[PDB]
Amino acid sequence: ENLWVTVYYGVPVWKDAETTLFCASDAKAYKKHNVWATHACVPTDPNPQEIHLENVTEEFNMWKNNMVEQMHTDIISLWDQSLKPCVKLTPLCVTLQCTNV
Amino acid sequence: SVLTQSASVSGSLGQSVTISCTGPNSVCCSHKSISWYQWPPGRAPTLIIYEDNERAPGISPRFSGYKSYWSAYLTISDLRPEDETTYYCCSYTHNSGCVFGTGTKVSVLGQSKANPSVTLFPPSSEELQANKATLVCLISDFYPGAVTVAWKADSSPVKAGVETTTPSKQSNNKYAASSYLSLTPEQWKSHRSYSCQVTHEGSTVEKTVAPTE
Amino acid sequence: EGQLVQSGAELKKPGASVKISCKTSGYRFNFYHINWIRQTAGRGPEWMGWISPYSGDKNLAPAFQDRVIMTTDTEVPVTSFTSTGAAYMEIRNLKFDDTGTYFCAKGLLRDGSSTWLPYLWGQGTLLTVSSASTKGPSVFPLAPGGTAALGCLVKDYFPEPVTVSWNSGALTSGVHTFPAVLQSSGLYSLSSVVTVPSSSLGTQTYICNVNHKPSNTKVDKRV
Amino acid sequence: DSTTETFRPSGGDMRDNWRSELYKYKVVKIEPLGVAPTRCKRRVV
Amino acid sequence: VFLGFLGAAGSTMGAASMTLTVQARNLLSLLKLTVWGIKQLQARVLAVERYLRDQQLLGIWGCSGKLICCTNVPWNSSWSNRNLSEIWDNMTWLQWDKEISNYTQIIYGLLEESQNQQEKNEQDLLALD
Amino acid sequence: VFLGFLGAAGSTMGAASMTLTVQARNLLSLLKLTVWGIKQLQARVLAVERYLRDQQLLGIWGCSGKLICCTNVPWNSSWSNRNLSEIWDNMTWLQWDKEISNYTQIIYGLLEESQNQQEKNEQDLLALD
Ligand SMILES: *[C@@H]1O[C@H](CO)[C@@H](O[C@@H]2O[C@H](CO)[C@@H](O[C@@H]3O[C@H](CO[C@H]4O[C@H](CO[C@H]5O[C@H](CO)[C@@H](O)[C@H](O)[C@@H]5O)[C@@H](O)[C@H](O[C@H]5O[C@H](CO)[C@@H](O)[C@H](O)[C@@H]5O)[C@@H]4O)[C@@H](O)[C@H](O[C@H]4O[C@H](CO)[C@@H](O)[C@H](O)[C@@H]4O)[C@@H]3O)[C@H](O)[C@H]2NC(C)=O)[C@H](O)[C@H]1NC(C)=O
Ligand SMILES: *[C@@H]1O[C@H](CO)[C@@H](O[C@@H]2O[C@H](CO)[C@@H](O[C@@H]3O[C@H](CO)[C@@H](O)[C@H](O)[C@@H]3O)[C@H](O)[C@H]2NC(C)=O)[C@H](O)[C@H]1NC(C)=O
Ligand SMILES: *[C@@H]1O[C@H](CO)[C@@H](O)[C@H](O)[C@H]1NC(C)=O
Ligand SMILES: *[C@@H]1O[C@H](CO)[C@@H](O)[C@H](O)[C@H]1NC(C)=O
Repeated sequence: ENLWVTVYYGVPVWKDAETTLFCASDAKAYKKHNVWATHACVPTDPNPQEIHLENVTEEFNMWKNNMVEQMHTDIISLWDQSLKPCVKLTPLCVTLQCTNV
Repeated sequence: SVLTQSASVSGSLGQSVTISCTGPNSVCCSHKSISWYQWPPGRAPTLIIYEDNERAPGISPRFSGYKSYWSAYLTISDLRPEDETTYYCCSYTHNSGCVFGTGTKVSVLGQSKANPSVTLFPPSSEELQANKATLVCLISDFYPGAVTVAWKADSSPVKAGVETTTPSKQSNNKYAASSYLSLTPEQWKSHRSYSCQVTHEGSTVEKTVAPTE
Repeated sequence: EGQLVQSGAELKKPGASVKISCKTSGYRFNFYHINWIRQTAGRGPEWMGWISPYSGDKNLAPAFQDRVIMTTDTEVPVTSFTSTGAAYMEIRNLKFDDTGTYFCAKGLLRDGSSTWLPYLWGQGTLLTVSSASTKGPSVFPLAPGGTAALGCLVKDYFPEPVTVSWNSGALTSGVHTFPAVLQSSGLYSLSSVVTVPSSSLGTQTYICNVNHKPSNTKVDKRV
Repeated sequence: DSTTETFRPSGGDMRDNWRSELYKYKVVKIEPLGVAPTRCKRRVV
Repeated sequence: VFLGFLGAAGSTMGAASMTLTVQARNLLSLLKLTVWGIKQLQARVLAVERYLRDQQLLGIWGCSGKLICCTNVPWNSSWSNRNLSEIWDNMTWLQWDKEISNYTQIIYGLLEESQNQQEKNEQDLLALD
Repeated sequence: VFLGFLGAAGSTMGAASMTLTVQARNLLSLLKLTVWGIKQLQARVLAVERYLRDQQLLGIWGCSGKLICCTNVPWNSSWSNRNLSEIWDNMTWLQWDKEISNYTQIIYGLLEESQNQQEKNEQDLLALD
């Protein structure tokens, strides 16, 4: 009848949070340097583990999802990273005299 | 049912009372768990005790359980007016459904007396047209819960068309009952008065109606 | 902290079948057994069986093993920890001694030595088994410290039950409804009375609303 | 007056393309520290 | 019987308390200036930072080595009034953490002070002779 | 009675030894290439690096779980000649650390060798039967 608090380390408890995710893609080999795969994305594990959570019911909201906002800024930032070293056509703004084909 | 309870038990106000629950060894005690339920007639029951001592959530500490090898017991301490009702025990295991007991009616002694309320209604003009006639005698807020009703036609007993209900418990832990007297319109109009007499061991009350007024 | 609401009372002839429903809310329907218990005057309270909404395992008492069919629907989620559901019991080969009150009940714990133990009960469903036909009631007015009493008389109806309200449920204080009488003919009759101040004749109109769903009849009588 | 409904395509935002594949996913953090009451007590020794 | 990481998240607290090892394992395990490299390195530092914080709390509660540890703090009923069967056989750790998330900070403070800060001084005065 | 982080820095060693939990808690807890981001991330890695080093020493001294641990190393008088009352009721941890900072490295070496490297082999030979 005398109750006491006891600490448990490893209880299946989670809370909604937004963190910094990273990239992971299979080991595709090759021409290359495709903007998204980049020089190095963590290669996907040879076998992924999908663990079904029985009895669990979670609330979802694809419209307030922060994964979308992160992916958006990742595509944009990846684009600029690939344009920086390429040739800039500042002198190509010379006056053009064009005729039909 | 093979699970027998005490048919009746009584305890005084502010006191305690114990209900028993026993039966054959096939359906009793060891190798079995016992639960207790409060079950007022005409209403949904309430679980008070499960797995022996351990009482259901929110149950007052006034309730306690105890199980011997041959029988189980339920103890109600600090008796209240609301504790006066019917109680059932159950024998069960984890994989086997309930076996209900024979039932126990608990009476709480040492309670204050309640004066009977008697009301008699005559037949409606729409009812005399039908043409029938039924007198309705309603009784409420009396204690203890037992009445006897007698009808009279011009101060003389009636025996044809008398119907009386059993006593029933009110929400305020008093009791109520009703009685109906069916008559033909001739008997109703051919008498000077009709009477409903409600008799209690401490006091008899009489209510009278008359076709004249 | 959830409520179980069962289907309304029904009158059926002996030999027929009837299906009672039990809709749940306020808790995870999948996590608790649904028990079915009945109470008759001849046998008292009698446990019939339970069924698990999660696994579908059912356990029926031998007395109802051959006449009771228990089924459940899939839970409709509301929040992460609550949902709504529905359980059904179909009883066939009805007899006169099967007339009584039937209850569905939610189990006690998800795990332990008494998981299925009926803990949360519904309001009950009244089942009448009889060869007699349904009969609607006849409602009559009950003519009326400075206090008085008035009401409405419900005479000769079948079967049970009959519900009475006042002013479409606006009047609940001072209402006193009496149990029904069992006439020698086999028909029931009850009365309902309300206590009001005698001075309130110029400001209050009392309407008694009688509903007898077995006959699908409503009566609104002005006292 | 709700008599007829018209539907036109559009491309207001580029994020809607990502939501078409991230509708099923969600990020949560694991909090593995739980405190509960039991009939256990530490030994004073 | 293993279901996997967070498999018992919908089970009763008693059932989930049996597979705490499962959550314990998967709880920690020319220019590299790519957007992925900065994200990865910052993600790795975030993972070890959260792990060391929980292990820090277990340290100051004298429960470093164990997944289940008992304390001296009595269970104040204002936190939860539920009995043992109702807690461990009727609730999940999720809805439990929601019911007690309110008093968690107070409980953590009593957990570090009441025992291990008192226990260590009394341990020195006891083994003093 | 709590004064806060480092509150007992000017108190006697005995008084400060009572609130070691206070120092233990607050001891660990398009382009992100900003000067602040590089400083922050490098600062966070520095904090966990110092914490893990002290916890490493407690580990190799067999004192991982505790804030107060007793050892087998006897106190060589050449380090300090002061009696217990003079040390614990007349000195602060600051001026103590200054008086013994000279022999700290030697003491740390004896602390990892003398007991826990001897204790573990003798523990196996004792529980060997
Ligand atoms: C997700 O949530 C759900 C719901 O919350 C949860 O499901 C509950 O899980 C708990 C624990 O696992 C269950 O509680 C246990 O139930 C055990 C099963 O009950 C037995 O009895 C049934 C009736 O048997 C009679 O009838 C048959 C004819 O049908 C007859 O032949 C028999 O002889 C007997 O007379 C039976 O149908 C049932 O069978 C199922 O289970 C077995 C596995 O055991 C399976 O192989 C079958 O195919 C079938 O699916 C079963 O045999 C019960 O044994 C158990 O009691 C023992 O264990 C407890 C410890 O838990 C001991 O304390 C106790 O003393 C006993 O030794 C306990 O009662 C509960 O019933 C489930 N359903 C609910 C709560 O609705 C999931 O587990 C959750 N999962 C996750 C991952 O979170
Ligand atoms: C776009 O305009 C340019 C002019 O600036 C066109 O280039 C010229 O196209 C003509 C064809 O009409 C070429 O004529 C050929 O020249 C070669 C020279 O080796 C000769 O061998 C052939 O017999 C013929 O005369 C001309 O050479 C060429 N001029 C240059 C500088 O390349 C071009 O064709 C136009 N393209 C389109 C799609 O309009
Ligand atoms: C949690 O705590 C807040 C603030 O005291 C209170 O308003 C809320 O009702 C609580 N909810 C819980 C613990 O269920
Ligand atoms: C510390 O050690 C150095 C080198 O042995 C010595 O010169 C100095 O006097 C000492 N100071 C102390 C410990 O007070």
